[PDB]
Amino acid sequence: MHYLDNLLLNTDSYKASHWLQYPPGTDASFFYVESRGGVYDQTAFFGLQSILKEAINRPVTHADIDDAKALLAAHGEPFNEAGWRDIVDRLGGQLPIRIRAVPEGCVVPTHNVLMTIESTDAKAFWVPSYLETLLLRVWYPVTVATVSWQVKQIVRDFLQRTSDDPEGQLPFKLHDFGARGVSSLGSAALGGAAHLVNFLGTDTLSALLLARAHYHTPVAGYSIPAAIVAVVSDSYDIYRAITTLREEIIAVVIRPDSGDPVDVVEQCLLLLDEAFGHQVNGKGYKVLNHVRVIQGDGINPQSLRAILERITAAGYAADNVAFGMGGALLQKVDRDTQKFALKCSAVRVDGAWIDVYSKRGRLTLLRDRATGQYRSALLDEVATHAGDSDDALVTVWENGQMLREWTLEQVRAHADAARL
Amino acid sequence: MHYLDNLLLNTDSYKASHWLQYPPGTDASFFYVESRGGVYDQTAFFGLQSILKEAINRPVTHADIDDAKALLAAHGEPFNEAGWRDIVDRLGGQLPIRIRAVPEGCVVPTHNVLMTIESTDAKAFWVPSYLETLLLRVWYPVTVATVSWQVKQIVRDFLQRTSDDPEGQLPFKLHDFGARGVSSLGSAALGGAAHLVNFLGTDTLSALLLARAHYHTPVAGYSIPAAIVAVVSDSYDIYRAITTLREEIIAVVIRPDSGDPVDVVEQCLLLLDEAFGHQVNGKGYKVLNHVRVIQGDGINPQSLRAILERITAAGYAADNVAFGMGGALLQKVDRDTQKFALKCSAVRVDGAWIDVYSKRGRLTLLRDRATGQYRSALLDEVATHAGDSDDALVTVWENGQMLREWTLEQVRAHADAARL
Repeated sequence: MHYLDNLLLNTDSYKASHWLQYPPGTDASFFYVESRGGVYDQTAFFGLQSILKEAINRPVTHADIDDAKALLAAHGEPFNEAGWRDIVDRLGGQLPIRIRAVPEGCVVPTHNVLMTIESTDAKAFWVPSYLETLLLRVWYPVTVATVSWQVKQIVRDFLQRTSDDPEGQLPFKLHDFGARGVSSLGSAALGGAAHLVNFLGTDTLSALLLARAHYHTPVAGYSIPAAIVAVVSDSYDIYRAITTLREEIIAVVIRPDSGDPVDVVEQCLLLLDEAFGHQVNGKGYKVLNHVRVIQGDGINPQSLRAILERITAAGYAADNVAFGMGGALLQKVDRDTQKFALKCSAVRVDGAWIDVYSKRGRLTLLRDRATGQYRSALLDEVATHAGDSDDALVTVWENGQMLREWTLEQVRAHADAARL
Repeated sequence: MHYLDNLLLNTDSYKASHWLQYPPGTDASFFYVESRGGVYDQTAFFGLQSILKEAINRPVTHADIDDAKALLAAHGEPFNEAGWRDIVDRLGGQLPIRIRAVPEGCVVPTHNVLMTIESTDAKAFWVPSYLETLLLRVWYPVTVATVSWQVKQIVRDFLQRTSDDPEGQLPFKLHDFGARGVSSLGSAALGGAAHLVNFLGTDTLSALLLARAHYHTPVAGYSIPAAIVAVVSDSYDIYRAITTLREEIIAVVIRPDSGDPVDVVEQCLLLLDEAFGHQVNGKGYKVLNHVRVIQGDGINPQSLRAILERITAAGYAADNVAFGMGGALLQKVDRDTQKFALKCSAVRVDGAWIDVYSKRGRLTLLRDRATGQYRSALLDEVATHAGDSDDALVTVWENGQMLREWTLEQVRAHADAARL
């Protein structure tokens, strides 16, 4: 809300005091963002566009400066009042930085440069450091998009072995139920949007608002009432049909919440097969008539795979089941899941660039044209050093103006094209 | 930001369709919030006041209804347009609900009623259900406040065995460095504020903005530049002093980030003792002269206790060291950490209350006057059933108006008074 609308106070307390730590006569500073490893060996990049639009949505003002100066003095931190007033009076309150990033949705192996931030004004060289806190939080939409993208690759494998329509079934196979279990409305919106990079099903209305506000997508995702109707049940209740109506369900998705996630799915399949029959698809796997099952409980990339391995062995196609994740998708991730870091790699002393500290200097990302494989390099080795690759970063933000910017449908295109 | 400013879309998709699921002729609905167990056996209650102020900050409008009606139809969910227009035209857009809660900061054992939500209009009985999603997220400030409060009890034990000034040293012994590692600015503000329920040190400027906006506290917490100055070092660097300046540090906190959290603290203590001496306090423990140590790395209630057990055995007072937590405090928690639930326990059929489903009916919380112990009971058994206890809940919100409401200094009073 409005009470957070001051970019000068959207940072760590010690970062306000940080401009005094630079050596004398420094003209510039260079930073980069990377994942230093963790659970997965690649990450789908997403979220930066939303973070820039929301966190940097207006010029800094003298009011912002008055408020920050006052709060931080009583808080115990020095504040560069004169440096910030210079930015407002001389630069119209526009942050003198350049941000380059891999196009959102692209899946990049770990230990690679994903974004770079460089200063564009000699006197306000310290501004990138000031923004470390709000930029580093990009770890969250990247990690959520990565978790979601890794689920997609698992489902896709099994929909490729079974199923006559793998890519037509895949977009509806992981549903977001995370709005209850996420830490804030803003995290529900951003993290839910990161899931929509990979799938179409979501119960996080907050994700539709962010995608339509930041990624130019009026309605990014769909759901059904709980025409396709989901009824919440329990494999014992379905077994008690031994009686009841059936046929008016022939003239349905079942969401269970009772039992081991792997088991109750297998039982629902065997019960609903007895109680609906099946067709045998072109790959030789059974597709239930009329009914499908969504396991929205205890779902994580491990139990996810266990369910699919188990129902595939039993002769049932992966078409029959879809999955739901809540807190395990939007909340049970952290900055160390993908070991995310924002590092300074270069400063300009004297008017001469020097490295900092194995990744040093002014850096970018290269994409090999033949193979599509990513590697990080120094900007001095892009052109006239590589007619075999192109610079993979694009300048998305500079000096207050957002340049390159994506629809959610472009983000999904990059992510859908990447495989493991 | 403004793009989230529609309470009708701050919910789960299926909850919009939820009013059709109630049996015919229902006049009311009763809900309650509790922790069903988890890591700890008690929880410090906090955050509801901020959630109400920010999520329910204005009357619902016909514009909200037009927007929700449109988005949800294209999304795939039914929407009670006529029910919401009734709320705006007949009730001024004020939510017909009553919310009662234990005063914030109070520490309540698990499996106890922490809040209740009851409808106050017969025709709009379904409104509490609509708000389940945004209310249940109270798990996050409660869990963060609980984690922080549990750290406090550990530090307090050791400051009671060592240290001549336990309660004067305790407020500065856990510092929040979580702004980098939390999932959103809003989570940084709310979760950081939950830490300030217990301590005064924070680097999360976002927490000061929320506390001054929602808990009437102009500056809730303090920090130091990194007069008390923190220098970031490394036990090997301190050992290389074997030379250098020392004395102008007599005319300092050391923040290390290299090595096992338990070890490097013990070494820094032994090195700085060699390199500064100590005084022996009234309890017989050594207090270093001039220098202190803050371990802001690898800190969790387990390694926290290990450090204190180790330095206490070595004869050093707990005054000598302070601690820092980042993602382990603000992000590495989830809804299952304290098994948080929002359950419906009573509906009104016919004009007659019936239970739902072991906790059923219209419920409240009692506090025994003699012992201060909490238990949950039915509202029908408060007065003329217990001259030995008082109803422990207070009505904080009703029909659009916030009633009882706290300063952060009142919240801290309740939490500081509770012990394990």
